[PDB]
Amino acid sequence: CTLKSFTVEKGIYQTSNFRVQPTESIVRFPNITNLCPFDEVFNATRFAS
Amino acid sequence: EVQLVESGGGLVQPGRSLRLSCAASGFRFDDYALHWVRQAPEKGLEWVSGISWNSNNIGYAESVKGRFTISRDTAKKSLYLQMNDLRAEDTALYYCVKDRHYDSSGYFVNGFDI
Ligand SMILES: *[C@@H]1O[C@H](CO)[C@@H](O[C@@H]2O[C@H](CO)[C@@H](O[C@@H]3O[C@H](CO)[C@@H](O)[C@H](O[C@H]4O[C@H](CO)[C@@H](O)[C@H](O)[C@@H]4O)[C@@H]3O)[C@H](O)[C@H]2NC(C)=O)[C@H](O)[C@H]1NC(C)=O
Repeated sequence: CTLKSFTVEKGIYQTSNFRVQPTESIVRFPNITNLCPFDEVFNATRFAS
Repeated sequence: EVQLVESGGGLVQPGRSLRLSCAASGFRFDDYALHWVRQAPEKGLEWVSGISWNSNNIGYAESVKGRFTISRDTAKKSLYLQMNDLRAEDTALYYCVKDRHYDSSGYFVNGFDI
């Protein structure tokens, strides 16, 4: 099926790659460390007028 | 760390006034209510006076009204109690109080923490 026929002659033939290999997905990123100061504005004792 | 330190107490004579101070550390002062409580020997506890962040609301007990005055300054980070015409009932262990809701009372969340 890589020569696209049903009869092949004597000799050596250089075929292709038709086998299918399953794959996964992965992702990596640095360490989240420097958070924003949301507590000071959302958890303040007194809010301005 | 949160501490409240009281100073200025001592022994006085009738007709003589004194100055109490409440210096504290470890928390921001400009948004908290502060109050005074005294502890005389073996008669429970009773309230003296209080203050809030804006100091617009100031209250005294009627038994002690007219001869105390509470004051506070942010720059010096301390609470002040002014006495006038000290009498016999004044003999007690005075406590300095901080609130948790920047106001005197009435709100759902209020309480004496330190
Ligand atoms: C403003 O302040 C309030 C109150 O301080 C805050 O709400 C609190 O957030 C914390 C965030 O951790 C909550 O704590 C969690 O509580 C649940 C149960 O309610 C627990 O299951 C959680 O346990 C996990 O995390 C632990 C580490 O803390 C792990 O050891 C554990 O194994 C679990 O993985 C966790 O303790 C807390 O319940 C709330 N409280 C209220 C009343 O909502 C709010 O987030 C602050 N707002 C801002 C914007 O910061």
